[PDB]
Amino acid sequence: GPKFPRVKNWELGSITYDTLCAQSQQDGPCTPRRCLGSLVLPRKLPPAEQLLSQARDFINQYYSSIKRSGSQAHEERLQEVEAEVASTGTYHLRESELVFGAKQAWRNAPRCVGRIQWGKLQVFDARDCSSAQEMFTYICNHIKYATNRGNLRSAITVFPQRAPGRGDFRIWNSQLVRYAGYRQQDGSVRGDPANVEITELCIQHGWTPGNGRFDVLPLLLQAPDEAPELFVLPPELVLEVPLEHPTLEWFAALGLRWYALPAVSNMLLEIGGLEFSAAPFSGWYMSTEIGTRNLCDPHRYNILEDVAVCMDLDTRTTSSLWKDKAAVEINLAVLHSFQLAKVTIVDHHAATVSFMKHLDNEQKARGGCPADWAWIVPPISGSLTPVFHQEMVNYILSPAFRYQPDPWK
Amino acid sequence: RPPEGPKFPRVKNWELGSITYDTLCAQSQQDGPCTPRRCLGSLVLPRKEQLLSQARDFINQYYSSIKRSGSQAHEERLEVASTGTYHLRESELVFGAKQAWRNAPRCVGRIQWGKLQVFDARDCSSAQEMFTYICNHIKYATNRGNLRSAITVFPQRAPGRGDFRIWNSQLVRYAGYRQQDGSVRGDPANVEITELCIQHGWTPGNGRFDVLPLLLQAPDEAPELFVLPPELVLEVPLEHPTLEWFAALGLRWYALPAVSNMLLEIGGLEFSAAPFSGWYMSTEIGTRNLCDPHRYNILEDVAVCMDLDTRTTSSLWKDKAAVEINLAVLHSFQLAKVTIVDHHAATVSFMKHLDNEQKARGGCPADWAWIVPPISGSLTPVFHQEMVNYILSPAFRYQPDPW
Ligand code: HEC
Ligand code: HEC
Ligand SMILES: CCOC(=O)N1CCC(Nc2cc(C)ccn2)CC1
Ligand SMILES: CCOC(=O)N1CCC(Nc2cc(C)ccn2)CC1
Ligand SMILES: CCOC(=O)N1CCC(Nc2cc(C)ccn2)CC1
Ligand SMILES: CCOC(=O)N1CCC(Nc2cc(C)ccn2)CC1
Ligand SMILES: [Zn+2]
Repeated sequence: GPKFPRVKNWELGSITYDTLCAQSQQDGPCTPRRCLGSLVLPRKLPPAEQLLSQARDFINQYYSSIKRSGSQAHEERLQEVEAEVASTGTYHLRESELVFGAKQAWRNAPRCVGRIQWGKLQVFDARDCSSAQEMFTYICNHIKYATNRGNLRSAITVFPQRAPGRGDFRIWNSQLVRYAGYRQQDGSVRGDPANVEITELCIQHGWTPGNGRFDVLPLLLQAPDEAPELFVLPPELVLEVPLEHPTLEWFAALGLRWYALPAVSNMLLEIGGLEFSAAPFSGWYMSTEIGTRNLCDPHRYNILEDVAVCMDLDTRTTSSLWKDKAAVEINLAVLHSFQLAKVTIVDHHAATVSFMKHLDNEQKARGGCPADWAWIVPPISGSLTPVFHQEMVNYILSPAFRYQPDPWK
Repeated sequence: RPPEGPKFPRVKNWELGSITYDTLCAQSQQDGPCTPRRCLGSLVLPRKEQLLSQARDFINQYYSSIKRSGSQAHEERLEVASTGTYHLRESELVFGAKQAWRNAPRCVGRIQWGKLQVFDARDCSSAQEMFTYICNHIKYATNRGNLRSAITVFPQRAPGRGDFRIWNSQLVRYAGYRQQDGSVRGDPANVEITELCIQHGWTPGNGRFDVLPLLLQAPDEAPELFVLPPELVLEVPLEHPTLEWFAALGLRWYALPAVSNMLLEIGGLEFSAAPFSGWYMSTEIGTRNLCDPHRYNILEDVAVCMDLDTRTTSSLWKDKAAVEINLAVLHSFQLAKVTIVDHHAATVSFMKHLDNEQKARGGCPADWAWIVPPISGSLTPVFHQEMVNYILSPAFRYQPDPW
C-alpha cells in the first residue's frame, strides 16, 4: 500500500515502512538492473551552489532537533551561513552544532551495530589544533579519556576542517592502535598482516621495528602541507588484554593479546558540507571483531589451525567442523579475558539484541534506520542472532562518516 | 586493467586481494528492487509482443549454446501467431531448466548446475498423474542415499484456466499440530499446510516427525490428497559422534530437499508446478530447521543437556550448541550413507564455480546474504568475496499460494 519501502522482520512477523530514506541526498551504487550492496566501497577517490545546499540542510536538521525549526534563530543562522560562504567560500560550525553533527554521523552509520549508544558520545573540540605535536597531545587525551582504565567511553576528537588552498590534517594510521606487520624473509608475516603497509611507512619515517607479534605502532600525524611526523604512544596509555581461555589452560600459553580501545582514525567526518579529514572516534569492541576477524581471518592472525591443533581436532576434513569449534573457543577466550580484566566489551548476542531495540526507537524518531545487513549480522552465529531475520534498507544520510583516499599512495 | 565506473562492476575478494569485473549483468532484462537512492537487497520477496521477444531471446540463447546459432534451424524456429502462446521442445526445456538453476542468485550449490536430471511431465491432466510423476521423482533423486539433482516440469500456464499447483512448499515436510496451551507438536512452520490437509480429509498423526501428505491441484479443481509411500521417503536418525545422549533426543530429518512452490520461467512461458531437488547443506537442517526459534527450537534443550551456562549470553551457549547440532547432522548423514555437504565444502566449491562462470560468461549473479551460510559466516571463503546481484532468464521465482 504505502509508497515507501516495506521492511519485514521474519521472526516476529511484524512490518514497518521506511520514510527516512526519502531524505537521502546522496546516491548509492545500486541500480534497478543490479545490486552492488555487497561491495565494501562504492568505487572512487568547494563551490557554493552545492555547499550552501548541504549547509542549510544540515542547519535545518539542527534546529529541528532542538525543536526550534523555523524560529528566528534558525532564519538568522541560515542568513549567517550564506554570508560567511559568499565572502570566503566556506564557513564555521558552532560548538553545539558540531556536537549534533558528530552524533548524527554515528547515528547515520549503516554498518555500525552499536548505534543504540549514538546519544552518549563525548565530543572533543580540537578545531583549534595547529600542529602535529598538538594533534598528538589531543590524541593521547582522547585515549586517556576513552579508555578510562577499562570502563570505556565513546568519544570522538574533531580536528580542523579542510579549506581550499591548504592541506588537510591527517592521521595515516587506520586506527590509533594497530599492531605491526613485519614482512619476513621467508615471505610470511610477523604481526598483523593487515598493517604491513602502514608498518613499512613508519619505519621509513624513522621508526625502529621489533620482531614481536603484537608491537604497538607509532602514529604518523600530518599537519597541513607538511610531512608526517612520528609519535610513539606512551605504553601506559595503551591498555591491553592478554588472552586466556576459561578452562583450556594452554590457550594463555599461545601468547595472544589485544588492545581494549577500538579507535578508527582514517575516516572523513562530513557535516553540513564541511569535511573533517581527521576525526578519530572510539567506542568498545564487540567480541567477534577480535575473536573472529582479527584472530581467525586467514589473512590476519590466522590461528584457527593452531587452536584446533591443541584441541586435538580432525583438521584433515571440513566435515569435522574443526574451524567452527575452534572459532567458538577463541571468541569465548576473548570475552572471558576482557571480563576478567574488567575491560568493556560486548558479545554478538547482546549487541544484536540491543540493536533491534535501537531500530524500534529509530522508527518512532525518524521513521526508519539505514542499515547494512551484511555488517549488522555478526561474522559467527549469524542466524542465531535476531538481526539476521530483520530486513534492512540501506541508504546514505548526512552527517556521515566516509572513506577517503590514503594520504600517500 | 579493469573497467572503472558503474558499467561493468568491479568485484573484489578481500582474502586474496584479487579483482575482476562483471560484464554479465548487462544481459539482465529484469529490474530488481534497488535504486540509486536506497538498496533493498536484503528483502526476501519482491514488493510486487513482450512475450514473442522473451521467446526469441531464449531460442537464440538455446541455439548459441549448442554451438549452432544463426543457422537455418534456429532461424526457422524463431504458434504465437494463432494462439498467443507457444510450446517448447523437450531438449529446449532441459536447457532452460538447467539455466534457471544456473542463474539462481541465492543458490550456493550451483557448481552442480550442469548435472540436472530433467523430467518432462507437461503431459499431465490430473492430480493423480502428478502424484505418480512426483513419486518417480522422489525415487530417482533419492537413489537410495546417493542423491541426484532432479526437476520434474509440469504443464505450463494457459492464460484463461487455472494453474497446476503443488500446495506444499516441499515434497517432503513434517506435519505441525497445534494443541491447546499454544504450542506446536511437530514443525511450527507447517501448521497451515497441515491444517489444510486435515480440512481436505487427512487423518492427522501424533508425532514430532509425521511426513505430510501432498495436496496436488489440476486447473480449476479442488486439490487432491495423496499419501507418499513410506518406502519412498528416506529419513535419517540424528545422533552425535561423542554425545551419546543426543540420539535419545529422538530427532531425525528427511534426506531429500525438494522445493515445490516456485515458478519456473523459460522463454516467457511459466511453469507454476515444477518441483526441484538436490541435496542438503548441513546448516539448513542443523541451524535453521533445528535451532530457529520458530522451528524445532532445540537449541536451549541441547545446551542444558551439554550443561552449558544458559543464564548469560556471554558463555556463548548458543554458539557451542549450534556447532554440536550441526556436527550431529553431518555425522548422522555420513553414518547413514546419505549425501550432504557441510558449509565449508559447499562454499569452497561455490568459489570454484565463480571462477568458472567468469571464464564462461564473464560473471555470476550472487546474493551474498544467501551465499554466506547462517553460521560461521567469516570462516567461509565466500564471506570475503564481493558479489553482484541481478536477474537472468530463465529463472525461478516466487508465486502466490494457491489458497
Ligand atoms: C559503543 C561501542 C560500539 C560498538 C560495539 C560498535 N561501534 Fe561502530 N562503526 C562506526 C562506523 C562509521 C562504522 C562503519 C565502518 C565502515 O563503514 O568502514 C562502524 C562499524 C562497526 C562494526 C562493524 C565492523 C565490521 O567490519 O564488521 C561493529 C561490530 C561496530 N561498529 C561496533 C562508527 C562508530 C562510532 C562513531 C562516533 C562509535 C562511537 C561506534 N561506532 C561505536 C561502536
Ligand atoms: C546439488 C545440491 C544443492 C545444494 C547443496 C543447494 N542447492 Fe539450491 N537453490 C535453488 C533456488 C531457486 C534457490 C533460491 C531459493 C529462493 O530464493 O527462495 C536455492 C537456494 C539454496 C540455498 C539457500 C537456502 C537459504 O535459505 O539460505 C542453499 C544452502 C542451497 N540452495 C543449496 C535451486 C536449486 C536447484 C534447481 C534446479 C537445485 C538442483 C539446487 N538448488 C541444488 C542445491
Ligand atoms: C573499512 C575498514 O574498517 C575496519 O577495519 N573496521 C571497521 C570499523 C572498526 N571497528 C570498530 C570501531 C569502533 C569505534 C567500535 C567497535 N569496532 C575497525 C575495523
Ligand atoms: C577499505 C579497507 O577495508 C578493509 O580492510 N576491510 C573491508 C571489509 C571488512 N569487513 C566486513 C565485510 C563484510 C562484507 C561484512 C562485515 N565486515 C574486512 C576488512
Ligand atoms: C524463500 C524461502 O525458501 C525456503 O524456505 N527454502 C528454499 C531453499 C531450500 N533448501 C534447499 C533446496 C535444494 C533444492 C537443495 C538444498 N537446500 C530450503 C527451503
Ligand atoms: C517467503 C517464505 O520465506 C521463508 O520461508 N523464510 C524467509 C527467509 C528464509 N531464508 C533466508 C533468509 C536470509 C536473510 C538469508 C538466507 N536464507 C527462511 C524462512
Ligand atoms: Zn542493492
